[PDB]
Order: sequence, then C-alpha cells, then structure tokens
Amino acid sequence: DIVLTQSPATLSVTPGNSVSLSCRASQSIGNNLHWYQQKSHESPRLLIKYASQSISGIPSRFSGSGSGTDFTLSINSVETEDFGMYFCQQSNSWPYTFGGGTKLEIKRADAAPTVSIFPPSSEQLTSGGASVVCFLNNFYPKDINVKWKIDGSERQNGVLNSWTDQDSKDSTYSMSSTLTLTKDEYERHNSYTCEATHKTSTSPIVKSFNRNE
Amino acid sequence: KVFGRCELAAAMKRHGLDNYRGYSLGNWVCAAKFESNFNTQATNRNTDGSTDYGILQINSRWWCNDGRTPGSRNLCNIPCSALLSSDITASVNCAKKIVSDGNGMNAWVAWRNRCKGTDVQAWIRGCRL
Amino acid sequence: DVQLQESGPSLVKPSQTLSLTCSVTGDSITSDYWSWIRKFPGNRLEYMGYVSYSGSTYYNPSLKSRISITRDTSKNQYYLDLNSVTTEDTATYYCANWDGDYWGQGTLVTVSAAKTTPPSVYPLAPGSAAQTNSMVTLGCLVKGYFPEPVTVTWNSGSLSSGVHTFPAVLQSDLYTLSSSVTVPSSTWPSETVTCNVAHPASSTKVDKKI
Repeated sequence: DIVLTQSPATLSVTPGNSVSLSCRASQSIGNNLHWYQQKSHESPRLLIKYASQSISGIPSRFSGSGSGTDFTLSINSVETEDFGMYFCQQSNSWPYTFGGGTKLEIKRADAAPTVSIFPPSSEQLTSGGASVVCFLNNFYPKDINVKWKIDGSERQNGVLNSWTDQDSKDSTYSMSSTLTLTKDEYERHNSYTCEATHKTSTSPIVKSFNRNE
Repeated sequence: KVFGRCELAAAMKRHGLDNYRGYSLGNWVCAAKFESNFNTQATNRNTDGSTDYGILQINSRWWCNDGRTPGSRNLCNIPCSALLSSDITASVNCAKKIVSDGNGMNAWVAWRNRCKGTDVQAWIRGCRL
Repeated sequence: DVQLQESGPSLVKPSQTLSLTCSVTGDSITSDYWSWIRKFPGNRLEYMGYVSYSGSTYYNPSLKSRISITRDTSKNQYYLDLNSVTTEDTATYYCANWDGDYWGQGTLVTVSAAKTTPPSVYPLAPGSAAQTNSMVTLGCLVKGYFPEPVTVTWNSGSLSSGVHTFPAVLQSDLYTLSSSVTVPSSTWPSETVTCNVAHPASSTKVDKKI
C-alpha cells in the first residue's frame, strides 16, 4: 500500500499569516493527491483535487502544488475559521490511503485557567458516590498539569480528565478533572484541593474547600 | 487542438496518467491515437441519441451530459462541452473515473481493438519526458 | 443538490455484523460511484471500499472477506455490512461519493458487549467551595451511562454563551461527562439555572436545577 506522510503534525498559526502543509508519498502518484479539511463534529470537505485543481466555492486562499511524491497545500492569510484537521488522500492505486493529518490551531496570547472546584452533590452522596469536579477554563497554551490533594496529601487514584477542542471564538482550551470516591471515603476527610500548573505562572493556582466548618 | 504524440505523452504524464491504477502511460497515448488521432475536438454521433466527445471519445449516454442524449447518467458529472477543450484536464479526470470501474480500459473500443495485449510503450518510445 | 444521509445502529456487539445505510438524493445510485470511509479514534482515516456504476466493488485488503458494499437503486440507497466485528472496528463511519464532494454526516459506531445504561445527572453548585467574585461557574455531572452520545443544554438552550461541555471519558464500560456554565453572580440563585440532559439510547431526559 502507498503510505502518505504529512508534516508538520501540528501548525500553530497567527491569523493573517500564510502557511504550508506537506504530504509525501512512499511511491510516485503523479498528480493523484487530494486535500481535505475536517472540523470536529463535521465531515471532511474536499479543498483541492488532483494536486492543484480548484474546487467550486473553496476560497482562493487555498491552493495546492506538487507532483510525484511531494505535495503542498498552501493557505494564504490564514483565518481563524481555518482551524481543523487537514488530510491528504491518494487515488493513484487501490487501496486509496490517507495521510495521518495536520492539525491547524490558532495562536493567541498566553492565558491562565479560571479554576473552580465543586463538592459532591447531595443527590450523588445519597446513592453512595462522591465525585469532586474541577474545571480549568479558558487557558492557553493547551499544556496544563492538574494535581489533587485530600487533607493536604497528594491523590491520583480515581481521577479522570477531559480536554475540549480549541474554542472558535477566543482560541482557548478548557479541561475538566473529576476525582471519584465513595461517599464514606469522601466523608472521612476534610479538605479537597485542585491545583493547576500552567506556563503562565511558576506558582500553582490552588482551589480548595472544606467539607464542613 | 491536434497534439503531437510526444507532446501528448508529456501532457498525460503531467496529468498523472503514468501508472494510474496500474496502467502505463503508453496505454493512454495509444487509446488517444486510435480514438481521435490525438484531436481534442473530435466528435462522433452514434446511432442511439449519443455522441462521443474529445481526445478519448467519451460517450454522452454514460459519462457526460450534452442534454440531447436519452438515458444519460452523466457519470463524470460534467457537460460534454468540457471534453472538447485544448486543455485535457476534464478528459483526463473523466478517463480516470471510467477506468476506476471494474471494466478498466475496456471502456474504450479502440483500446480493446488496437492497444490491449500489445506493447503500448511503443507509443512513448523516443519521447523525452 | 446532492445530499447523503447515513443511518443504522450506533452500538454493535462483538462478533456481530455492523450495518449502515446511505440514502442519496439528487444522484441516481447507478449514475455514480459510492464509497465508505471510517475514522478511528486518533484521526486515522481508512478508505473501506467503493462500488462503481457496473456494480464492481473494490474493498480495502485490510477488510477482505469481512466487507460487503451493495446497492438498491429503487430505494436510492447503498449499504455497508462489516462482519465479525471486534472492538477494533469502533470508529466514525462516513458515506461519500467517489469524487469526494458529497459526504454524509458521520456516525460513531461503538463495538462493545457493554449494556446500555442511563446516566445519573448531578448538579454542581459551589457549596462549601464558595464563589465570592463577580462571575459564578456552575456545572452538571453526567455519570455512568453507555453508549454515547448525551446532549447537554442550559435553561433549555437560553443560556448558550459561557458554556463548556467536555468530551465523555470511558471507565470500566461507563461514560462520564461534565458541563460548565458561567453567569453573573448576582443572578444566581435568584434566577434559576437548570441543566437539561438527554441520553437517547436509554430514552432518558432529565432536568436538574442547580
């Protein structure tokens, strides 16, 4: 099978600047290389066919070039709405194959997370469970560390994290971290802490509560 | 436009035909030779409503819409007029879809009769590309 | 204007057959070539196969002996059947025309023996974690459901800005998801905030006041 290798894995772009995405084929494929854009929750959208041929309605800022084994998608004056995955696909030989994708993200000023911590609800406690939830909202860049403590001591068991995709309006990221305990385990201890370490400060952002007074 | 043989070979190579779905470049030059003598404007009316268009004589019952052909499927999703340009882009794009059916280059009667089973590479010999 | 709509189950048991339908408007099934493509979890796309106008099929060798692509032009549909599935067949499935201009919406199909289970929905009020600044962030925890998806809105969709709904995480055959919403502090709790959860697979719809 033909293997398509894309470069870079991720592009972090300043809006208004131009960028270049690469796709290299393991065997010559002539001009038989197509480019797709895919936003999250949407299907792929054909941008360029046959290396360089335009597609009706696609903005002229997208163009393609190359031949043989070396192909390039150029985006002039990148807009914020160009954020998404970009894939190449060859049709020279069966089976058709795709590159692994280049993720285009938007660059923006560094931002610290807004951190909020939530005790277990009374309804969950009644059922015998106790989840403590921490939101780390609207930060940049995406790299962030979260640490839990119970009564001042580090805790890692029962933690599950989830990260959003980049926001379409402000180009930030958000993360949720959930510590799940049993009700009786939660009730045995007093203080709960969510601690975020992010590039924006050498000091962690610490949010804590005590179960009772 | 009437291409020279090596001129067409070079254009077809630029348009990605060399080794498309296993078919060497000479297949396509040979097919063009025996379909149209390398003439992008060639047209042939058939006994049914249909017409064969362009350098690869692609038929309007199956592959393109000329509006006058009963039974038209327009498999290439194009007007047949696109197949009559000095620019071979549309003809090549449609040819690639044709050959991506199981019948392959057997779609072309002239290829079956004059190219299939022969040394089709003779049609690109002496060309520098 | 050609439109493709995929349909079929979102959850298939291991060793059963995964089946999907693609319904096409504006393009007779026998007037084009038709494809299936899937996207595995890490943005890994695989071209599964296509059927051309004559009914000839091309199948990816990776799927040889397990895949069938068939057509019913009278219903203007074409089909995917993938036999003997395993958890490795969990993916987002797409139908598309061979030219690539027209795609269906994508359907996540999960291959799992796990049982369909409704969510528990819990309000996340600040409680002991008092929020004393100008904005308050509230949340909703959606726990212990299977399979995906759930949907979350706030005040029946009237509260839409300042919302983050997080992707679900699977743990021991159950998903959990959370959603946050931020409002001016003086409006809460004077103006009630309610999260609205659906889980269609279990016919669950719940409203939880914060």
